[PDB]
Amino acid sequence: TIRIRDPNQGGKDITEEIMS
Amino acid sequence: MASLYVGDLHPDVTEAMLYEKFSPAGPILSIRVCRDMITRRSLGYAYVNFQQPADAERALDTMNFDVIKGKPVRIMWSQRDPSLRKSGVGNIFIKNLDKSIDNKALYDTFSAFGNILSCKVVCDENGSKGYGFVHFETQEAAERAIEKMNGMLLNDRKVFVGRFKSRKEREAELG
RNA sequence: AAAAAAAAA
Repeated sequence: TIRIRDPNQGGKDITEEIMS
Repeated sequence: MASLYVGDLHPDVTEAMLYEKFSPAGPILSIRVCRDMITRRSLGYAYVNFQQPADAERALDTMNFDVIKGKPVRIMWSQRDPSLRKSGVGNIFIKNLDKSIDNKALYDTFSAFGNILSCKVVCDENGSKGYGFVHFETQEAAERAIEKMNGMLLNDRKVFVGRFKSRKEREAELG
């Protein structure tokens, strides 16, 4: 559900990386 | 170990309502809503004791933040000693949470870092006030959570994540 | 801006 984006990677969605 | 604390209860939540809610997880030993001694006003929390520890775990895993009388319950394993709640060791604060984020969503995301003792998005009449707390069992889990999630965009809104600070401690540092 | 919690048996 919650979508995680990284501002220092141009706002790339990293939701799957964070979960593992 | 089969006793749950069930808090953030509406004042009018009864023992019967709690049995109806928790009963499907398995057979119940006893349920007590804690009350003021003389006025009997609910203290806003209860103990729910299952016969089987596996059943208590299922309920905690499965029924946390479910709504009773319009308010989401917050379930923990019972821990009557408040020293960890008081020390805040492992407890984190999150701010600028988009209003689309609820308790369950916050829990699911942060639990990637470690086992959570308790978490909460704060709400009022209008819903999420856009901040909350997550108390990890270990302080290493809290530290990873902060390092990883601070300054990240959560559903398109940038969050602050940092160690929780009590009101006194925070008003000290702000002056 | 924003900084929780728990008084059993």
